[PDB]
Amino acid sequence: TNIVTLTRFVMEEGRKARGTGEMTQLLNSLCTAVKAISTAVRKAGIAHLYGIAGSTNVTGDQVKKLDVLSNDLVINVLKSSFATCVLVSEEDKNAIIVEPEKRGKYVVCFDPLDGSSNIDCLVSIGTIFGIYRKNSTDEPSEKDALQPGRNLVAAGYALYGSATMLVLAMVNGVNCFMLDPAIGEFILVDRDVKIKKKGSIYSINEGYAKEFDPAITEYIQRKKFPPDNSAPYGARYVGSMVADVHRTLVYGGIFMYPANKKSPKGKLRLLYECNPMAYVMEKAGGLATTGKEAVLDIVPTDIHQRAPIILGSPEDVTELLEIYQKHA
Ligand SMILES: O=P(O)(O)OC[C@H]1O[C@](O)(CO)[C@@H](O)[C@@H]1O
Ligand SMILES: O=[P-]([O-])[O-]
Ligand SMILES: [Mg+2]
Ligand SMILES: [Mg+2]
Ligand SMILES: [Mg+2]
Ligand SMILES: [Mg+2]
Repeated sequence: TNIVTLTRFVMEEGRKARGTGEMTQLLNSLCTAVKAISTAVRKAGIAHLYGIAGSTNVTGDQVKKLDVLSNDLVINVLKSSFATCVLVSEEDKNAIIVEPEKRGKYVVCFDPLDGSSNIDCLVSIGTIFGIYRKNSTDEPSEKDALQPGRNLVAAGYALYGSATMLVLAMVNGVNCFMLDPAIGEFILVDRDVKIKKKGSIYSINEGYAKEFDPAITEYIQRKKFPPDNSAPYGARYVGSMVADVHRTLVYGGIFMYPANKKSPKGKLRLLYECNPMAYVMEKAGGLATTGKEAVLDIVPTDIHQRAPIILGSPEDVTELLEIYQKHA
């Protein structure tokens, strides 16, 4: 009878500081969309929600019916929250400017449904978000979303996995909240989560072996054939960034989506895929790099910009950074 809900938690975060409850309104609103997406996902084949919508998005994806439903849910709850002024979605070419009467201080970048290739085979999928404070007096505009991820004030993801989890990172740390399906509340289950300094799993799509740079190639060989006779790492690659990153957080190790000979900036999208996960990782004591610079320090010039990303346990990410340095 005294459960610790995400709302209560975020409210106390506010109690620790002072002023505005807009962040609590924002996150409460996003939680409502996450529950609606979870319920849809959990019955998607009955509801005939698998399959394509009818267009191609901004960064070349085939749009799925759950992309459209989840995007509409997230956009509508954030508008109604009175906490936001500019929205960037994977699914929309341009930033969305919130109408004057509903604007609040925050800028939200999100991927309303991530892990598209895994929808139809019932593998874990998720929602990713990052939240900035508007940094100016001028009329809110797309340029307000063009901040480096170091300026995030909150970020995280919803994982629609064997259970539904909301992982929320803010200035003082990372906390995990599980959706209780019976009462429709996210309940704190893991407090001040920290990643292991070194793990034993590496996560990458090795079907790109022919295109990898020499540093990634040498690192994967070292995971399979360690020069000190330690046990090889195990491999995992779910193929949904939210699921592979959440495993990396809770078990340690490393996740990689690097640059390659065909993709100089990788595949994943900086604003709403890479920066949120880099922020969660740094607040959990991990690292997130392109191989040459910190993801959170990149100043974007395009809301749909791509970036290479290597994240996870600090000793694992540092080992790969050393190999990039040695090759450089
Ligand atoms: O099939 P690939 O190229 O390994 O891409 C998988 C990546 O694509 C995404 O679905 C993004 O498009 C991520 O969730 C995942 O990490
Ligand atoms: O969010 P999508 O690129 O799987
Ligand atoms: Mg997509
Ligand atoms: Mg999309
Ligand atoms: Mg998506
Ligand atoms: Mg995506």
